[PDB]
Amino acid sequence: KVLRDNIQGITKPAIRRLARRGGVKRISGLIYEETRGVLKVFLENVIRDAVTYTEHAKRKTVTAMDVVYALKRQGRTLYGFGG
Amino acid sequence: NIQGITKPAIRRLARRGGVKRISGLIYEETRGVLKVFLENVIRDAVTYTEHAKRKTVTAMDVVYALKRQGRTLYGFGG
Amino acid sequence: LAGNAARDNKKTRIIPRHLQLAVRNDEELNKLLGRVTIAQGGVLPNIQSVLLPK
Amino acid sequence: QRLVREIAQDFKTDLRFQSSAVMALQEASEAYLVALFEDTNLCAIHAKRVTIMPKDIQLARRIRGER
Amino acid sequence: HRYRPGTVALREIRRYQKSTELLIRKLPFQRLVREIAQDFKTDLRFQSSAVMALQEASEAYLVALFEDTNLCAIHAKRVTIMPKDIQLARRIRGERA
DNA sequence: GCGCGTACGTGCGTTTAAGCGGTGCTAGAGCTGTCTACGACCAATTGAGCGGCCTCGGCACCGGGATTCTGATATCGCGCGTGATCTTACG
DNA sequence: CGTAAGATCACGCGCGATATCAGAATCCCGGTGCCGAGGCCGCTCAATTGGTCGTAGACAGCTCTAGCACCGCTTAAACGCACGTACGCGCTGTCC
Repeated sequence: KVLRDNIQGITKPAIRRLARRGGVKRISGLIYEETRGVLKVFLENVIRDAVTYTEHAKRKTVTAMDVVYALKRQGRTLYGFGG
Repeated sequence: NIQGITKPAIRRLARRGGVKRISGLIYEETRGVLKVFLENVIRDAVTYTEHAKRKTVTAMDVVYALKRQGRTLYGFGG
Repeated sequence: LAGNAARDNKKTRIIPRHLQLAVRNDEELNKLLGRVTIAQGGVLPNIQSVLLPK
Repeated sequence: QRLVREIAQDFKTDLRFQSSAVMALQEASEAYLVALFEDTNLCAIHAKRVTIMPKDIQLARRIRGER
Repeated sequence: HRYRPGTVALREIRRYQKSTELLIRKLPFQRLVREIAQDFKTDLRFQSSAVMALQEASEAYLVALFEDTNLCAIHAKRVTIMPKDIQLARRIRGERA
């Protein structure tokens, strides 16, 4: 089944909640689309790297270890899922 | 010693950075940042030298020090 | 690209400044050399608008 | 999960995912975004404002060395 | 006559941005380096090349920092970089706490 | 600092797809047994890159001349304000 | 005839753009020197080949487990509107 416009699944309340966890008090209206763009960029990069590792591995399924390797590549190391 | 970084020199650097108007307290703040940066880099470079059992700090040691700090430098036998 | 730049600057031998210009001006090379400072490289000419005279 | 699946799809078709992989992706994404918002709020404050505005995000990403 | 305040700065920006020669005179910088180095170990020697590399790195880093600072001050509707600008820049960079 | 326009918060109302559970199908991930291709190494061979030493010139320097650029000033232009002349109304 | 209000022309003053000088900037060009660039010659020292061994890797096949899909159910979450109020934008005075 085709996937489309899933970026808008990142609803306004969720972005607001995040910004709350970021220490933000008052949110400008345009912030939401810019945040969507930023998230899309970041996800594209990480998923490109993870898919690359998976391809080299000759696997049809992405494993958490792939994600962790990708993130560590981006200087954004993550604890809590192995490695 | 540290003050030897003359205010106009800081101005020249900033100009090359694209700054047009500079404040007074800037100069000293820049001096401090430079001192810290040098401290870190020279610390690492010495560490490298010491492990080499040399009394003379080499360029290569500077290069590895900068590379550690994620500030890679070119033009000194990288 | 560096030779291109050197031709633009009307020089016969490539000097660092040419390399810096080629690298920074190009998008992909600049991204590749994201954490590299080139000796005798300088910066690309760039002045912010609001600083410009009215 | 749907957004991630779409993004991967466009990078390569017919991929499947370990749930744990999706969870790790989401954790890293939320952490990145929270830090980004912190820096945005810092920029907003430096601009004598209280409402974060898109240009604040761009400044934060410029200074971060992101593109 | 007189140049209006704020013009000679633009000329100098054009001037310095076109060249690559170092902007800090060597000897004071070198003496600063030796002073700083002394506090980690006594009786130390430096290859002139090493000092030149140190100066290259330091000046390049400072220029980048000032670029960011000017960006901040512009965002603050200002035209004069001020300490708080450098602090904000370094903070966002992650260098300062 | 003052004033004006307004973006959006709370709250309410309504609407909906987000999670649990329940079943069912199954893809490729994972672990044994076969079989085979190849990289380290020794001898022995051969030849290429590094350095020394010659040679030569692209460019800095000097000096001079020629071409451009802000800062100041003044004129043309436009718009606003006042008095003279023509018009209309009332007495 | 005589006074008062309104329109239009003449004249005067205020704000803005654009012709002029003038000191500083910038470029171009004649003539010279140089240290770096470049090529040639020796020499080590490195790259290649005959041929051997265990080793890594490939392949094939047996086991199956989490991956996926759908249905029903439940409800926290998502979206639209009144409004007014703090927030943002813009003008202005001061003097650092």
